[PDB]
Amino acid sequence: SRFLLKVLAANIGAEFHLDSGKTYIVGSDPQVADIVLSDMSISRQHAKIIIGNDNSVLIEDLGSKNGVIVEGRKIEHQSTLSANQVVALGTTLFLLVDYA
Repeated sequence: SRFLLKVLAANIGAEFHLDSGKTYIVGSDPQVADIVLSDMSISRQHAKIIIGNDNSVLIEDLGSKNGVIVEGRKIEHQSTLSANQVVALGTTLFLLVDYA
């Protein structure tokens, strides 16, 4: 199955295929991040998204200033991220879609 990260709102519209078995860093600094979002409230490197080889996703906070919020809850280090779940980084919103 095929995951994509879509930015909802900031850098609205952006969509990126996140490969199975790969890790992607989301942040504001293009020298350290793979998905670069220009919003001041996003850490240089903020969150890491790990796509396991078996249709599972993990998200991780990289010592971000403002934290990583999934569906209203601030994750305490690293958690499961499911298709269709809103993630908030600073004032930026995104989610994963899955084409199964």
